[PDB]
Amino acid sequence: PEMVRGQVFDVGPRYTNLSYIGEGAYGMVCSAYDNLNKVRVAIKKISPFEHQTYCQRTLREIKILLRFRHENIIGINDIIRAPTIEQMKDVYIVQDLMETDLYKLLKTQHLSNDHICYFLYQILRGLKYIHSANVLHRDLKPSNLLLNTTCDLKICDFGLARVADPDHDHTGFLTEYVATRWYRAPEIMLNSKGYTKSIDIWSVGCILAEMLSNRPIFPGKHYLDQLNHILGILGSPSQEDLNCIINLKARNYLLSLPHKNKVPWNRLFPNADSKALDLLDKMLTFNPHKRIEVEQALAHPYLEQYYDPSDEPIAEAPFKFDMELDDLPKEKLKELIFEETARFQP
Ligand SMILES: *[C@H]1CC(=O)[C@@H](O)[C@@H](O)CC/C=C/c2cc(O)cc(O)c2C(=O)O[C@@H](C)C1
Repeated sequence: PEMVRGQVFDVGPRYTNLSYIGEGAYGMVCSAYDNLNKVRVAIKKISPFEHQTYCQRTLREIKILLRFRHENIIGINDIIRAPTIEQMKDVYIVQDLMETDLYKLLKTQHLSNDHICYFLYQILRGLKYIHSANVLHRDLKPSNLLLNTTCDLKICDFGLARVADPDHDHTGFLTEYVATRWYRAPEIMLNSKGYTKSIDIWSVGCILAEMLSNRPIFPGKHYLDQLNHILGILGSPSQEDLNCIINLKARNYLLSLPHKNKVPWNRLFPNADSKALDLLDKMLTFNPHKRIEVEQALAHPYLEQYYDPSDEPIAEAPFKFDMELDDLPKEKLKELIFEETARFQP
């Protein structure tokens, strides 16, 4: 097999002329020339089979992406693996080759208001499709937002996704860990398992803020610090919002804090479009029941140049319940991954 950085990257002969482009969660990512479609592609190598949790994440993404088809979600073009379960050690997922991602872009590039609006529209258009399938992405962040050379935007990585379950979302204080710290909604730390759609809207609000200033708006230094940054900008929650938190440990923690004033968005972002800040405020609302939903966000005046509900499609076949992947040993999950990837074999 061809080798990259001393590691097996066994994708031939269809995919040739390999170049290393970064790291995925269970392996490296390369670009490669697709000799059938005569275009270069991205290929991520996955090596999950020694751990049940890795197999779960891999199966999850494959099942979701083989059902999804949407312009703002990066799909699966091909899956490469050995012809037998016995020989299958790695799995390679082939996807469109993009130019960059929003994390890399925001390191050095200031966005015009027109770019911010177009990027946000595309994020919400893809998220509408995701949520219409009864799915939660649960790890939206700049490095999961890919851009091509004409600034078409696509959402990456469904390995952390879940089927929505709002009736079983309540839990205890300081126990849950959903999403990446800076993009994690306050209720994750207070009383939520991250099983409702409002978890994703919070992450999009964080991304919008970062597009406006090229800095993360809530840069917690560790898990427990994140709520400090959120409350330092939103200020103390209202009585009504606290009454919506029945869990005593969570509510009493908030009640034990000194009063904090809200910091006005236009003081944090004095050059921002005021319509953008109105939408930002609605996405970064403390109470998840009052937080704007994806279809409302698409209809907000900030996005009026793009909004077109008849061109904002929804999923044909929503996921009705979660895949019940837990308690499945890694051997059964390897079998399921093998079966789900069979459609790509010659
Ligand atoms: C999507 C997630 C990411 O893009 C991010 O996690 C990144 O750090 C992972 C490594 C690089 C991905 C990448 C890089 C370039 O230059 C072009 C691409 O198309 C991709 C890509 O498609 O990444 C997918 C596989 C993961």
